[PDB]
Amino acid sequence: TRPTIRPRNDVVHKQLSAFGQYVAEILPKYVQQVQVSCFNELEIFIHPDGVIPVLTFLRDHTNAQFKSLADLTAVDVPTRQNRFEIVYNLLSLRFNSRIRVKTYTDELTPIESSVTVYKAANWYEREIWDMFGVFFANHPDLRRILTDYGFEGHPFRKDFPLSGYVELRYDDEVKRVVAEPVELAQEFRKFDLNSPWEAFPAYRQPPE
Amino acid sequence: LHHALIPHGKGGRSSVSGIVATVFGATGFLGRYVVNHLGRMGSQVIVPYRCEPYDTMHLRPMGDLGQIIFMEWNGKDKDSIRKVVEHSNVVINLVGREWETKNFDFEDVFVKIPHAIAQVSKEAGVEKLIHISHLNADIKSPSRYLRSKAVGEKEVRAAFPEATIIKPSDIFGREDRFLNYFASMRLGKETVKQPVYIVDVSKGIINAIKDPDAKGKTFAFVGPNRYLLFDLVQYIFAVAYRPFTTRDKVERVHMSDMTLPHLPGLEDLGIQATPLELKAIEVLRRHRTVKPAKTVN
Amino acid sequence: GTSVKPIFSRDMNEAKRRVRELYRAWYREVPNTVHLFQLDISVKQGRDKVREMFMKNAHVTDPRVVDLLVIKGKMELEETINVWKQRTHIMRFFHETEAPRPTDFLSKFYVGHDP
Amino acid sequence: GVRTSPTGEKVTHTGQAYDDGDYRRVRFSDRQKEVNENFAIDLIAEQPVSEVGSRVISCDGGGGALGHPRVYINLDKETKTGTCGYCGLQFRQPHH
Amino acid sequence: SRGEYVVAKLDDLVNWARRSSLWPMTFGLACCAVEMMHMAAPRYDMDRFGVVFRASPRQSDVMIVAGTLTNKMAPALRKVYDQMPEPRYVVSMGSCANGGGYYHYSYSVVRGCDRIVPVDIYVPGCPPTAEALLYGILQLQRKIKREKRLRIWYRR
Amino acid sequence: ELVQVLRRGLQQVSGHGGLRGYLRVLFRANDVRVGTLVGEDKYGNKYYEDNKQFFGRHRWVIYTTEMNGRDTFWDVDGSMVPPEWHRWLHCMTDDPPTTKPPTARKYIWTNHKFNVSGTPQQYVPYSTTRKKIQEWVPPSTPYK
Amino acid sequence: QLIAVDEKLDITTLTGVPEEHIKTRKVRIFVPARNNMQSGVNNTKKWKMEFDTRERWENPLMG
Amino acid sequence: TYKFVNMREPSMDMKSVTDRAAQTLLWTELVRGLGMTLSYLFREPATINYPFEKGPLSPRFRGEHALRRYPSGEERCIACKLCEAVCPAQAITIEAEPRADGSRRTTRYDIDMTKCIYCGFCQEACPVDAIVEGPNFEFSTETHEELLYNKEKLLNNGDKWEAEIAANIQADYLYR
Ligand SMILES: CCCCCCCCCCCCCCCCC[C@@H](O)O[C@H](CO[C@H](O)CCCCCCCCCCCCCCC)COP(=O)(O)OCC[N+](C)(C)C
Ligand SMILES: CCCCCCCC/C=C\CCCCCCCC(=O)O[C@H](COC(=O)CCCCCCC/C=C/CCCCCCCC)COP(=O)(O)OCCN
Ligand SMILES: NC(=O)C1=CN([C@@H]2O[C@H](COP(=O)(O)OP(=O)(O)OC[C@H]3O[C@@H](n4cnc5c(N)ncnc54)[C@H](OP(=O)(O)O)[C@@H]3O)[C@@H](O)[C@H]2O)C=CC1
Ligand code: SF4
Ligand code: SF4
Ligand code: SF4
Ligand SMILES: [Zn+2]
Repeated sequence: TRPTIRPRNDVVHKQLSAFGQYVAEILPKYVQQVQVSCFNELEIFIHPDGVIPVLTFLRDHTNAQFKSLADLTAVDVPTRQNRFEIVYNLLSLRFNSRIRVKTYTDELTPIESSVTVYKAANWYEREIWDMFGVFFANHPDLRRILTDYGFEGHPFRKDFPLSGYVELRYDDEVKRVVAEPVELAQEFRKFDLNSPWEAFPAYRQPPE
Repeated sequence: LHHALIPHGKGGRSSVSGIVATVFGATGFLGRYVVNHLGRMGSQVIVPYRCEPYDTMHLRPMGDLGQIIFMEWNGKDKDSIRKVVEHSNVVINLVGREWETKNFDFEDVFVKIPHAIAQVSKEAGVEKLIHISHLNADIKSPSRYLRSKAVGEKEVRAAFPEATIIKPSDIFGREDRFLNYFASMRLGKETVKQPVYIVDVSKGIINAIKDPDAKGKTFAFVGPNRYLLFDLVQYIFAVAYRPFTTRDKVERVHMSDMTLPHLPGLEDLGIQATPLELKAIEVLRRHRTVKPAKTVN
Repeated sequence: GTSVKPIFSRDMNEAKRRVRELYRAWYREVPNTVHLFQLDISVKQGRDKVREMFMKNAHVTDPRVVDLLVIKGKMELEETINVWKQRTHIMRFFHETEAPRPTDFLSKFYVGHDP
Repeated sequence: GVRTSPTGEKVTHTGQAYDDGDYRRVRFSDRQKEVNENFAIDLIAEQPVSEVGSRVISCDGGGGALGHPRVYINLDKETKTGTCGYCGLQFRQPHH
Repeated sequence: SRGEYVVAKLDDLVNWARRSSLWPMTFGLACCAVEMMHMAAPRYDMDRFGVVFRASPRQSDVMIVAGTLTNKMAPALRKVYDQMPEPRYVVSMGSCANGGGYYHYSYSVVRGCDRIVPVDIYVPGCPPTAEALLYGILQLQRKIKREKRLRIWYRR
Repeated sequence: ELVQVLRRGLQQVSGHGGLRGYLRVLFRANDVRVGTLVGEDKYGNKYYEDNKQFFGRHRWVIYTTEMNGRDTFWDVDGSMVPPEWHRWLHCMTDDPPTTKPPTARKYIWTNHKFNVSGTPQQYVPYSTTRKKIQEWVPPSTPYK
Repeated sequence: QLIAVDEKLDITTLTGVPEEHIKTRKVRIFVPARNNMQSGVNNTKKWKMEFDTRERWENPLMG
Repeated sequence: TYKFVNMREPSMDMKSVTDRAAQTLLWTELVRGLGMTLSYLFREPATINYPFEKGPLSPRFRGEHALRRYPSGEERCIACKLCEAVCPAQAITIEAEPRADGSRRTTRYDIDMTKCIYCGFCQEACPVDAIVEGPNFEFSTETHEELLYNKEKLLNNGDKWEAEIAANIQADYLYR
């Protein structure tokens, strides 16, 4: 591994593995999987019912005390039965470490709101609802935060079109801004960039 | 049909409707609505103008890129008319002045200009022509307005046999002079009026462009209800919450509206005329700081 | 089988109750909305539009979808009451500037290739 | 090598010119039409054919790294001349 | 005759007055407002041309749109434009305002500010330099110098 | 002291060809500084430098009064500078096109043109491609 | 705590799609064929969903 | 390491209290700020005399686009479509076909300058130095239509700016 290759830290990998095993042991009721990546990141996979217990444990426990909510977001994977996965990123100032917690849901199953655990989660859950349509139960005030008033649909879903369905302009007859079906003078050009001759053998999937 | 003029798209802002229309006098009250209706469906509009471009600025957002073209012209020259209607297949005449200027009298405005426009359009091969005159345009009219309108209608029909004559009846709208003048006063019981909505006239013109059998026909655009002048002004003042142009306009407004049941109207163009009761608030809400008028049928 | 987690209602009856509550609230709000926004529409056709929007989702046979639609309608009502919208957002429900799309076979055949 | 349309428009190097019945000509009235006066085909036709005493010649368009990628041209066919795929320059062996 | 001479001279006077003092209000939507403020910086000094810094919308002469116009924002921009006294002009600054730019194929972006308001000058760039925006302002001044209102009223 | 600054002011008045040229330059460029002449432009632009001024003000151009077809006594703009003097004037190089001129090419414009927006010489976009589909031409002879 | 309802899933009213872009379109489910210009097979592993092709016309300006 | 910004203890001796009272009653810091502003008035301003004086620029500056050509006079573009593929804003549209002499040349080359972000990716993707971003920036336009450049406009821009473009490329090409 000469200078063009990224250096690998063994000590952090072992520490994160040990802490993941520790967290898995303490909460067997919810934790489903623990992973440590080759660039020293620890993410924990839990059941949806354990969002509040796991987050409260990670925030309040003396050994964890992850007091800072770095980010909360969602990822849309249409091929899964549970369409959306919910990702929590946490930072610990006491021990100078970062942890990730992943959850899953679909269109109709609500997720428990974590505003009681982290005050920062309010606007993040509002944005998740606005962009993906994931409902959060017991939220103080859940409503759109980014889309226009009266906007229909959720744009960050994979089946939503890039340019949407309606566009805006000014009409002199009605003397106001109106919404009409979208027509583009030049259609967005779609490029097929993926090549054959796979790049990374280490990620090859079984031929099923 | 010249393939580049074949309709395409879904009838939207960036579609192609196959209409290249020249709208003379498009900077007026009806011109803006005509240009807007033509541009919202993807047709190209050539806007001839004599006014400062600043006064034509409001027509810029009515069409997509390249779909609206502004050219300078004057009525006393035929070369400008030729170069404006050279490539158009539809020509609409909306030129008209309600008063008399020192350089353009009613004769020039309503006889010589429409005749020259029709002659040049016929010589250039323009397929369709739409001309606008008044409903009360009769040769023996006391007012010079309607006399000149009748003479111009006759000469246009002579010059362009396939032209369509449209006779609206004292159009009212947001930028009209009917309701605005009646609300700016702050005689009657013998004069009956027949107001017509601006959007109805615009849709009628668009349909006449689209309608194939309306080539040499003459249309009368009239509203749903006939009103006596006194109670009409009463209703106008009541809407505005208010307590109750030199020589020609007063004798034209005291004059009654004609009735020509033989001429086709808006209903033959598939338009349900909107009653004045719906748009009275729209027009007169700005004059402020229920009991509709009685009609005769 | 197919056990699923409730959002608000356990069956269809509570869903109908919430739908009726939301319809009542909208029916109250229509006249005040019409007056406050200085709309050119009448209260009658505004309430007719509310009725049409409620009828648009009349075929739903699942409580979760029903009360999620109720949640979205409550969000819209909250936006309308607090005057967070402008006249354009309210007037967008009527599509007064869109050409009327014909339905018969001949018209669609003449206009283009779109079925 | 700009030509003129029978109607009166200039013909571009790509050969574009609106036909007589075309309404889109109205965009050029009271204005002009943007046409480049230098045609690349005519300019490259005026270049002399280089004479080299080798079967294979290399061309980079001149200027080293300011030209095009370096390519090699075979000059065994005496019927025609070797033409660069990028620059258009022509090379030829000393026939006779 | 003297009739055209007097109106021509008065028109020149009015045009000089209108173009020598342009009071803009700026819609600082996005990072083009940074170059807008850099044109007000000591190096370029828009004030030295008679162009005041951040005039109120009620007594503003020209609107400068500097940033992306979203669908949620367009009604407010139109409302502000409507509340301007009649001798008003609009300058479109930057690619986002000119044609939607780098967000042209977006579901929440207005594909050009000219869908909402008429535009007099288009300033290209991403962003245009403060000097490029100054060039655009001077071009607007020349355009104002070119107009003729009293002549048109005389020949009508 | 003050006498010195007044003397430099009178030298500025003298260096512009007297009071007439002084008023000319003051009302055309809003500046009365005098600098060494760098070169003369083909369209009439004059270029000056003064290395004692701070960066940015050490180079300037006095625009010509009559370019291609209009009178530019008052209406001057930055698009009137030819590309070589454009490179020198924006401090992209330390060498004026007089000491070393640009490379000569047959296709380079011999007459620089300013921005022609809002002029009958403006650029009008159009498609440069040919028609894709050819229509069938019915015969001129009848069938029966 | 569990409805245990039995009915096919339908989220049509919640997606915001216009009425005429739901029952008029025709999606295609397929494994994309291998590009014959190349012998690689990495692009023929997954399943693709695409809609029916609609009208494309030439812009009057810029073509 | 870390510092404290506002962790001082005011002195409570009589002299310090009297000094603070004099500061309160006589407005010493206000006068000091006034003096700062007054001094700053008597120094030369930083304003340049645009358009007679221009702001400094660099050979790396990205301005208006142009299409270049070889010294023989033929255009450098070979319709490889790398610039159109790399364009982050999809502002380039290209069509091509064999020429009358069999050369690989474009028949359409449009750049929408109201979509362009002026990133310069196109000129660094070009293998033959055909498309560049020239030094011009004073090309404001009165209509949206004139900012939609076609091949003729770009070739005209290249012929117009070739001298400066070539000088700038000669200056900067050893960093590429
Ligand atoms: C006492 C009675 C008052 C009654 C009301 C009158 C108000 C007071 C009158 C005084 C008005 C001042 C007018 C002076 C304007 C001339 C300015 C001159 O310097 O501009 C030049 C000339 O511009 C125009 O050509 C001048 C037009 C002005 C009109 C000419 C005379 C009008 C007098 C008529 C008065 C009659 C009034 C009757 C009604 C009350 C060009 O400058 P410009 O191009 O900008 O800037 C370019 C910037 N550069 C130079 C750095 C590149
Ligand atoms: C034995 C004979 C004795 C006779 C009696 C004489 C004794 C006089 C001794 C004291 C007199 C001084 C009083 C002068 C005014 C004092 C007012 C004052 O101190 O109020 C200040 C406030 O005063 C101000 O700050 C006003 C400034 C506003 C900004 C304007 C800028 C002004 C500075 C420029 C200089 C002004 C020049 C004035 C002279 C004008 C000449 C005509 C207190 O505010 P705080 O600091 O917040 O504390 C109170 C809350 N705990
Ligand atoms: N009550 C009504 O409003 C109805 C009007 N009539 C007729 O319908 C037509 C349009 O009416 P309307 O729009 O309301 O009237 P307007 O006053 O609003 O405008 C008339 C148009 O004609 C143009 N025009 C007027 N005079 C001249 C001229 N000498 N040379 C060139 N152009 C000129 C105007 O342009 P510019 O301002 O630049 O001079 C203007 O755009 C007119 O022919 C009118 O007579 C039809 C029935 C009633
Ligand atoms: S136009 Fe360009 S510089 Fe201005 S905000 Fe948009 S992306 Fe940024
Ligand atoms: S500069 Fe960037 S955005 Fe502009 S054309 Fe080149 S690659 Fe596209
Ligand atoms: S400009 Fe350059 S990168 Fe773009 S198509 Fe031509 S040769 Fe290829
Ligand atoms: Zn070569």
